[PDB]
Amino acid sequence: VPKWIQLNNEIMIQKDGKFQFDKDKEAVHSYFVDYINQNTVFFHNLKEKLDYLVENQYYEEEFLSLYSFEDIKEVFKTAYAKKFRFPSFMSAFKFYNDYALKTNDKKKILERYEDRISIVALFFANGDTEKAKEYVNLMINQEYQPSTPTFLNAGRKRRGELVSCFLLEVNDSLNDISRAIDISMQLSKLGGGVSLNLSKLRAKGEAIKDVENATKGVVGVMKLLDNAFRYADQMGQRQGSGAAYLNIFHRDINDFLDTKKISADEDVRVKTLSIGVVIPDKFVELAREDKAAYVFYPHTIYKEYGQHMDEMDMNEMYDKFVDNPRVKKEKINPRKLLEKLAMLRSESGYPYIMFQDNVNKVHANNHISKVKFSNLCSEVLQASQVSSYTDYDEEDEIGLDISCNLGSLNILNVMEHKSIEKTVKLATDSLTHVSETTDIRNAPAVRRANKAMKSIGLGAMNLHGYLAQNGIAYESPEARDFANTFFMMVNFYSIQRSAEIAKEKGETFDQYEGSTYATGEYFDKYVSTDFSPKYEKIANLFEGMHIPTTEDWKKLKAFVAEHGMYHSYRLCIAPTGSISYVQSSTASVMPIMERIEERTYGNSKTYYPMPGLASNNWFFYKEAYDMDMFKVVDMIATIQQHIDQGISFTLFLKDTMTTRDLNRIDLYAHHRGIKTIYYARTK
Amino acid sequence: VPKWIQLNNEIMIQKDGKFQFDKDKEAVHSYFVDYINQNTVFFHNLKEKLDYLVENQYYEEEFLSLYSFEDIKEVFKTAYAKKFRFPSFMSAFKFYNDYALKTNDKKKILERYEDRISIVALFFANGDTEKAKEYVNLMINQEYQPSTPTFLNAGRKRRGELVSCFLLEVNDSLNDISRAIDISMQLSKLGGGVSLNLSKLRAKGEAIKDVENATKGVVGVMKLLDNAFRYADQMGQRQGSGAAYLNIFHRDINDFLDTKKISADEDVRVKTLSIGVVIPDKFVELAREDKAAYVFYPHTIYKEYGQHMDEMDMNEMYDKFVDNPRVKKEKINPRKLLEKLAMLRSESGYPYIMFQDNVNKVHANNHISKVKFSNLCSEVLQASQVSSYTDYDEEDEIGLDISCNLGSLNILNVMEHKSIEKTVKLATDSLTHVSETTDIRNAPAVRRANKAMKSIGLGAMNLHGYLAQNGIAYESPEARDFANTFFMMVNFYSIQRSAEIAKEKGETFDQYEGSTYATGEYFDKYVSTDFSPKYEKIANLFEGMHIPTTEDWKKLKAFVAEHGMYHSYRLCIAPTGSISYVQSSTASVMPIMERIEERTYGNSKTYYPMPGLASNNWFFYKEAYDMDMFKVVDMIATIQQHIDQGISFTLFLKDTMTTRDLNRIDLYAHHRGIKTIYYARTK
Amino acid sequence: VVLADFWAPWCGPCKMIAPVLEELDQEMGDKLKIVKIDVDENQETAGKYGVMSIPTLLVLKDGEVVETSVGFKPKEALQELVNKHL
Amino acid sequence: TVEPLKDDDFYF
Amino acid sequence: TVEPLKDDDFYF
Ligand SMILES: Nc1ncnc2c1ncn2[C@@H]1O[C@H](COP(=O)(O)OP(=O)(O)OP(=O)(O)O)[C@@H](O)[C@H]1O
Ligand SMILES: Nc1ncnc2c1ncn2[C@@H]1O[C@H](COP(=O)(O)OP(=O)(O)OP(=O)(O)O)[C@@H](O)[C@H]1O
Ligand SMILES: Cc1cn([C@H]2C[C@H](O)[C@@H](COP(=O)(O)OP(=O)(O)OP(=O)(O)O)O2)c(=O)[nH]c1=O
Ligand SMILES: Cc1cn([C@H]2C[C@H](O)[C@@H](COP(=O)(O)OP(=O)(O)OP(=O)(O)O)O2)c(=O)[nH]c1=O
Ligand SMILES: Nc1nc2c(ncn2[C@@H]2O[C@H](COP(=O)(O)OP(=O)(O)O)[C@@H](O)[C@H]2O)c(=O)[nH]1
Ligand SMILES: Nc1nc2c(ncn2[C@@H]2O[C@H](COP(=O)(O)OP(=O)(O)O)[C@@H](O)[C@H]2O)c(=O)[nH]1
Ligand SMILES: [Mg+2]
Ligand SMILES: [Mg+2]
Repeated sequence: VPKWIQLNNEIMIQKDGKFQFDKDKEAVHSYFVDYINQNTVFFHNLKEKLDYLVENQYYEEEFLSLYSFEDIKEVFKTAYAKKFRFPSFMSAFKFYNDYALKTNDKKKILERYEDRISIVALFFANGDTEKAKEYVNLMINQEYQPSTPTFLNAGRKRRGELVSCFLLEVNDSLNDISRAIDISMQLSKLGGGVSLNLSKLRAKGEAIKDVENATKGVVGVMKLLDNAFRYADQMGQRQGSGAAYLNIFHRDINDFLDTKKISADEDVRVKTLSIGVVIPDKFVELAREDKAAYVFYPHTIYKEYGQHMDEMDMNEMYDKFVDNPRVKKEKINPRKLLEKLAMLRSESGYPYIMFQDNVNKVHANNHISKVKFSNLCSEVLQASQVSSYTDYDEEDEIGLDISCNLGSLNILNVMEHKSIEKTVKLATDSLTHVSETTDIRNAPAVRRANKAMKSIGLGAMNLHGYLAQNGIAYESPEARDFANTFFMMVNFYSIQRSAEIAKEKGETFDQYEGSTYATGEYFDKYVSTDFSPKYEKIANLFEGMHIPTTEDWKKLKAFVAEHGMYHSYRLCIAPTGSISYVQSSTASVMPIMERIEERTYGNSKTYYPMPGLASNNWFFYKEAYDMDMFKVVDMIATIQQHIDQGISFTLFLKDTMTTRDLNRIDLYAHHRGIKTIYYARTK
Repeated sequence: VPKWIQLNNEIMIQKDGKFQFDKDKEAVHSYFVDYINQNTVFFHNLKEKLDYLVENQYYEEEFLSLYSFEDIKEVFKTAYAKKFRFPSFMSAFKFYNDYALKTNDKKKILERYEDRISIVALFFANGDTEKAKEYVNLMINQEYQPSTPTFLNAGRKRRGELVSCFLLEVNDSLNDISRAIDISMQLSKLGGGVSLNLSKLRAKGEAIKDVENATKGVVGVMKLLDNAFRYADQMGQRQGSGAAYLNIFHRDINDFLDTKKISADEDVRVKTLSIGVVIPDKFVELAREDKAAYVFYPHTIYKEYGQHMDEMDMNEMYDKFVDNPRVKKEKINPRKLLEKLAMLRSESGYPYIMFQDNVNKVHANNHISKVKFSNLCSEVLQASQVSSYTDYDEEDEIGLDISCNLGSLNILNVMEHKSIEKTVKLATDSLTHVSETTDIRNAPAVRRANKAMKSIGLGAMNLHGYLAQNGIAYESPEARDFANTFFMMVNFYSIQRSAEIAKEKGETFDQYEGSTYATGEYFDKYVSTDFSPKYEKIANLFEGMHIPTTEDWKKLKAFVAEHGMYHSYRLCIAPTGSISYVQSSTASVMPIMERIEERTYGNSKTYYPMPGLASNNWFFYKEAYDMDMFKVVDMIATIQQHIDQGISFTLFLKDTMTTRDLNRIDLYAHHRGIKTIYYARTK
Repeated sequence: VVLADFWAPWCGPCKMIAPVLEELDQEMGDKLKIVKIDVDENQETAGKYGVMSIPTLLVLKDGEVVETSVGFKPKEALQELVNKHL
Repeated sequence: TVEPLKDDDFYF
Repeated sequence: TVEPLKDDDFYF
């Protein structure tokens, strides 16, 4: 056994009845001294290191050319001026195993943490030395964590894309299905997760050009996409993860859900396609009233009305569909379908429950399009337009396919530095740079939406860690008050930075004038309701920080009206399950699953105590499974009101609770305004 | 049971020790009178029928608009003037169940045989009344049979494509593979079978952009193609059938064959993808000397030499690849691979064996490209150029992809009418019309090659039927002499018609000047050897028909040199399956599998004696499995020397014959000049 | 002498110890005080005494912790644990 | 453990 | 069976 792992194994060896949490610092020190420093190749000067990395196809020479060598040297010096020390063994292990640059034989370490951060900062700044040092201070203080694709691939030559996720709209044609498969494989080659909207695909047993009952439904497309993602699985570094989203009023909803059944045969079962279900408020209304519901055939609706089923308002068009003899449909029981959803989530964690009306009631870009589906992590809720891919030698009608550039704020480090404004603005600038430098030639709609929408995702993490390290229970009303205030400030400063970028560049995102930002409807609840903390304990956390008041929100609304908004979407909270270790932070705004995570890497187990876990805050780090899921829903709904996109809300359930408890949690989430539900984890 | 089916079952009820073959005609009479004449829609005149069929979107209007109604009525009168009667119940059953046009509810029958033939003739003639009447005489005499797609879909609005095959070259790129999937689906929805050359795809463990061991091989592409063909299942009425071809020197050849093993797991096994193996003469030489062979990684060869593995003569470049340290390979046993091929064909009938050097030794268009792969029926052998499908909004390099314009000569009816020349020329004209009118927009390479090469396939069927009905054993040397003379006549008149079309249109096929037709190398064996029958009995069969001589072949060679040749390829012998029943013919040039076919239809057992079967010619109709496969190879090679493309050669094996016997048959076929081997049918 | 029970509403073993403490109060409640503290609502005390598992039973004498028992215990074992300090 | 929705679960 | 090839099956 390695010395560092053995020292990390001493965490659970309790002396005097208490955990040896001080052994983790010893574990990280042993890890560094005995493995990392020994296996890190050192150069006589930074010039030799940069020359070696550029010449050996490790770094792009383009992004380093905008800086003189003295500027890069001083950026590195101010990265090492922090003298950053990893607080836990798992942080350093995860970084130097997943993100640190290694030689072509994967035998020596080429990048320290301060070198990865310096390279990412130099990529972000794009020729600005002061901005590069600002980014270095932002990341070395661990206030902001760029997404795993961005952190891992910024400034590298052997890279995919910096975009963590892609959302594709699949139109109802063979050309569009084949192009969707092609784009899914292309984007999985780039390393990003792909989510596809199958609600426009016509149902099973529909007509193909006067040939009736010829379609295989959306399930054949799921099989095609599943094999496409298996084929384009990033060569085996990480299995190709794709997502399929279907409206609950699609006829194939039961066939769509049956793909995740264990009893399902291999001819209908998908394995790499995560499934998500889009639930309009009409379905919840029908289930509540116990009326028999109808799932519809999308092609009949398209022929009758000229618009796809997911393009129309379900709450308004449901009765018209039901009363239309030309719209084919089949009768279902909405409550039985809800119970099937609950049992599927209990047995497999699928599907991703998306409440469409909860998304579109506060969606700022409904004029562009309603949010018809989410991403693979059920947190990217953006307007998208379907692309009509025509025959060869025929010009395609390119729509908007969502590309999400993700970034995470470390709530603990942001709050301890009293730097919400600066961190949010710098993160917005970095995400804008990532969106701008990202081009994808093989996905016309993703590229078009990246250029036009300029949507970014600024998430947050270490919420539970910050609350527990401050003596705040995650389910307590004080925790919800802090989340309300912190995320209101985050939204305020993200909007302010977006408006400042729009002013500086003189351009807003496409179709901004029709959005609620331009009309001021977005700021109504902000100019009407004050989001300052209601508890003196919570208000003391924001000491030394200017909490945006109602007058400040009015000023921001006027500023946005005058100058516009550069980003259509700014905030989206991703799970961030991998980079959380490096930043010594709890994953997302979710409560912690385990106080001390047990992980096996090789033939040795590696325990990871939660960030800041100790004896005095043991019960503040309450495990998510022991918590009331209604309180977690309340917390996420408090956060969600300040996030324009979704939140990766994972449901942590006990084995004692039934499918009715899962349905109750789902309906409470729908009632409280939760936009999406990610997973149903059972203990 | 129905009266006609009951009468058909009296074929096997033996009286006086003889089968009641005369009961079959009674079966046709009963079938017609009791089912067909009752359930065929009859109109007051042909005008009302034509108006009903065009108006109800059963027929296309464009092809009927080229004729006045007087011309159409005269054509239909010509079809019905013959008073064609089906001589077996199975012929009428096949036509009126598969090829006869039925109403949208399938309750009634809209087309008779004389109606489908008239419509096909009117389509072929393209405004010419005399040509339409000639086509009507050709088809109602059953001298020539258009392929199943052409016969079925000619002049019908609810159709697919008249093209039977699609041979696609797949380049070594993700964009090219995605386009291969797209084109495969777009051509499977058209009905025709699709064959793909996967020898250019790099093997498993190859590099994708300088990262090693990244590819999953051609097996992943076969998975994608198999699921693409399953998705494009043509309503499920006929399952999506696709072929994949791989050079035997491709590294993935073992994994390529492993997918057809019954013991193969579902994680590697492909079901709807037929497989073929392309064997150059070099592999046979390596197996003969029992020396270790090498399977090469295609991308290493492409990097080293700038050319694909299958674009280079392996008989010349095998040693260069072996002694090249920059070319990756692994030692294999060629005899073990041959035994694996033999046992795979014994177990499942796969793969199709394509002897590349046998194809390219007499391939006329080697300048355009060498024949790297065959079709799904393993009988089309044409030059193909790969298409470099580039990223979106980048211009693609379009190559050449092969297509089947198929038609079959009924040797019995062709030689009874003493009209080899007229039948061959009219069939060539019809196939030229089919090729010209084919315009496939979603397959760029297929469309480009159809426009450029203008290749057609003119096969022959009822060889065994003609031989047995004329007292000639299939294995007898007289049968081979007759096949030699007949197919030399067919080749002579096909070349003559191609040259006449080139003269009348003023254009040849693209890159004709480099072909052996222009250089005169093709006609060497025809101007040096006399193919007149060597048997008096065989020579009497051709009495009344001018057998081309050496001087006639010299005149044809001069005519081709002066005027060119319109078709790159003209002759290819398809398996001629379900349409062989309608023509009352044996399938292809293959010997009959069984003297009386036992077929199950619904709850009834139907019997189909081969045409002309009786007591006098019972032993002339020897079953294929009882024949010596070496003499069948001799027969096909005698036919093969007059067919520029390949022949769908099915091996009929007994249960007692081992894998060594199958390998001996394969090696004798290779030694005798057989180009392709289709199936290994074990009884 | 005080028997302090650190418990939570979600803790299965803590529900099993509740009736055992009620019987113990009936038999010994003249010499023993029983105190219950919910660790979900009172994290500071649970942290002060280093409680990381529940049920945790502390025997206190005149404000000092004299014995600590973790997990479920039957009545007779709790009586033996307390009787050492009476 | 399948437990049917019994109403009053849609109201909170 | 699975009878292997010999040197005499490659000449005819
Ligand atoms: N906990 C840690 N986190 C990060 N890096 C570490 C850690 N412990 C050691 N290292 C690495 O190993 C090197 C040697 O460790 P050490 O703490 O002895 O160095 P140092 O520079 O002398 O320390 P100090 O910060 O006390 O001046 C460090 O410079 C650093 O690169
Ligand atoms: N053996 C058969 N093969 C094909 N069609 C047949 C056959 N027997 C009958 N039919 C069809 O059924 C119709 C009526 O059958 P039937 O034999 O009674 O005709 P018919 O009027 O006596 O003959 P013909 O028109 O030659 O004088 C025919 O016109 C033909 O269309
Ligand atoms: C993307 C991808 C490619 N491949 C294989 C199949 C293709 O034939 C082959 C070529 O892919 P390409 O699309 O050509 O990838 P590339 O151009 O980046 O690689 P290179 O520059 O080295 O040519 O890679 C896989 O097997 N799996 C995959 O996920
Ligand atoms: C060709 C084909 C289509 N489909 C389904 C999937 C697509 O969403 C849907 C659209 O097919 P289309 O390609 O749009 O069919 P079409 O354009 O020729 O005719 P029409 O527009 O009238 O439908 O058909 C199958 O399920 N299987 C198939 O093999
Ligand atoms: N010398 C050296 N410095 C590195 C390397 N990688 C990153 N650095 C950092 O980049 C900065 C370069 O400064 P440096 O050239 O050493 O300045 P000097 O101390 O005056 O020689 C230092 O602060 C290092 O922490 C390396 O391989 N060699
Ligand atoms: N009347 C009629 N003729 C048909 C039909 N289908 C094919 N035909 C053929 O088309 C030709 C035209 O026949 P018809 O219009 O009746 O000629 P008419 O006898 O002069 O009135 C005939 O030879 C028929 O055999 C049909 O449904 N009705
Ligand atoms: Mg369509
Ligand atoms: Mg390439």
